Amino acid sequence: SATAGSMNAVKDSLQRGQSTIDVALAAGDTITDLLGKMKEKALAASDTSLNTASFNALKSDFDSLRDQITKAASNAKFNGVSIADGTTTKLSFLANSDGSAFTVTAKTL
Amino acid sequence: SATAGSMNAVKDSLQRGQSTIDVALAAGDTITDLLGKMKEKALAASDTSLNTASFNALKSDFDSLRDQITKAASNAKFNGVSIADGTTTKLSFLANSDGSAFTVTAKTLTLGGLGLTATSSFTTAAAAKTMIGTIDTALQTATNKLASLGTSSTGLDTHLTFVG
Amino acid sequence: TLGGLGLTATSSFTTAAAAKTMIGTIDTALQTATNKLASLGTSSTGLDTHLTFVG
Amino acid sequence: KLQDSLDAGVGNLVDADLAKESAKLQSLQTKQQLGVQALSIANQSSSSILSLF
Amino acid sequence: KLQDSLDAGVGNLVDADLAKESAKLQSLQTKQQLGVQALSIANQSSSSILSLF
Amino acid sequence: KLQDSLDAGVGNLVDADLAKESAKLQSLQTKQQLGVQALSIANQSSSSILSLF
Amino acid sequence: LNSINTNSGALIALQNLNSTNAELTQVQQRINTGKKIGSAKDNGAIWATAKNQ
Amino acid sequence: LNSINTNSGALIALQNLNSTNAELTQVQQRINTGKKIGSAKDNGAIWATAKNQ
Amino acid sequence: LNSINTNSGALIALQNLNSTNAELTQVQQRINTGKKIGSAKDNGAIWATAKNQ
Repeated sequence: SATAGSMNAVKDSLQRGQSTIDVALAAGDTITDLLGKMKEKALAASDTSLNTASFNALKSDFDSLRDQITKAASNAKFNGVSIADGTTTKLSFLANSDGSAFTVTAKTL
Repeated sequence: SATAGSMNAVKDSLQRGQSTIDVALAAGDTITDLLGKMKEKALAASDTSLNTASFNALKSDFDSLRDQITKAASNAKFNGVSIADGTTTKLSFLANSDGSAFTVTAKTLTLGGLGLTATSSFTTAAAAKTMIGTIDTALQTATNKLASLGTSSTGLDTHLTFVG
Repeated sequence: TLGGLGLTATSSFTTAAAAKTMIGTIDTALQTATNKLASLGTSSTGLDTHLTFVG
Repeated sequence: KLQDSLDAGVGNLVDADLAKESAKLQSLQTKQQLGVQALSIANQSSSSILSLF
Repeated sequence: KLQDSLDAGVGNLVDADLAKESAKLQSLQTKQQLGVQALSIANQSSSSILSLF
Repeated sequence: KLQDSLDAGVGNLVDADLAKESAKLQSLQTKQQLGVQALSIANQSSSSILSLF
Repeated sequence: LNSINTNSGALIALQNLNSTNAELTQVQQRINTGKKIGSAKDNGAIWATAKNQ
Repeated sequence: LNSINTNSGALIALQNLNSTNAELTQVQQRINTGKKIGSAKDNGAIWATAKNQ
Repeated sequence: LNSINTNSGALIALQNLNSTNAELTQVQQRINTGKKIGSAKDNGAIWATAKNQ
């Protein structure tokens, strides 16, 4: 009975891991949109028919989107922990009542 | 739960920043139109076939449009704060519940921020020919500043979606 | 009380920077309040368990 | 344009999100019916010991 | 001719293709009605367990 | 020309902007239907406690 | 315990039902006004700021 | 699961409905202006290039 | 979002419709006068130069 009762902590931990990954996926939505716009800027700037002012405007937009990536990745935290901000190599959530881990490898964004 | 509830203040701040940038972009519409008309005046005044009366009329129109730029930039305020009137270097809006900032660098749209002065003008056709390039530079820097403000507004909106 | 939470009867802010610091001050006050209330709840449960034993 | 921005900003400050309120309303009505049922259950406690006499 | 080329080029840069927008508009209006219906379906979840009490 | 300026100025002082009024009308009609629904919800409060007796 | 004079469980159940009824009153006000901050009682600072704006 | 206080599915459904409403606002702006890039917010570099041209 | 009191999208749509109506008024003036610069308001310097000439 005590073993069955300790499974509530295991379930809390697995739900915590799902929440952490959810926040990472929301930040990843932001980041993949930013990367698509950045590729559009670099593709336009490689055309040689552009004058200098158009090239500079594209470069300025590209740099701003690049800084926004840093902001998005740094904010991808769920109650002080992140799977995507680069601050750890992995998070380990409870897999069973003995405390064996359910590893989730960090994916730095 | 208290952390989730404090995100309402973060959302209010990000929406406030979008409103401030909206007012700056409306004033910037006015200012880029004025700069285009001013370049048209300077371009016409550099022609040497003009008689003195036509040159003076163009100079008078140019000076009036220049003063209108100052009015437009000074009125670009949203509830007492501006990102474009030159009174601050940046505005910082809330990014998260700990109070970390979402910076928006100020983009000054006044005559001084455009590389002009309250007395910029031309008295000869040669000075008007130089003013052509001066106004081209002012319009280019104005559109670059407004493009940066628009990218900052889109970044605020994307962060607001994430905060929700 | 305000003193038990790490605040005073005059705690306030007069500038945006002071308010930014007050954010962390209030976070600490709320955290210490919830810890104190959690201790009181555990003490109440311990009293109830002892009352069952005494019966 | 400035008047429209000020009015939209007032709306940002005070307006309810009614789509969110519809969900809160349904769940609160269920919660109220459950609370009335729970109160009915609690009201029954005195009658359990009538059988002992 | 150069002024016409510059104006047509500005149009190439900024103008919407309205024939494409008409299709996007119809599909988005359908998608919005379906989203309101899906939210109504999600709002109903709390009332399912009222029958158990 | 002066009579036309005076008449246009009277129009500036008193005339409604009907394009803006059409938006206000649609939103107010929605708001009125929601108010009738909210009043119906408030009317139901007395019947909740009938189950306790 | 096994009292006929005091129903502590009914007292708590009534407190919880009253809390639910209060949340329901708040949601009804948001629905009929369209405002999450409809008066000074809801949030005085934001209400006053919106009034001035 | 089987909660009466939190409707996670309604929260997600509201996020998806808000995403649809945002796309609809964008298409409406393209229709009334005739521009896919009508302001600096749409694409700042292309907008500035078109303004100068 | 999902407000019944403020229609920001309608405010922007009205601004865009007013901009179109203003351009239409300008084209009507050019058609009935035959002049792109028919008054001092259109372009004061060129208007005054043409008046003197």
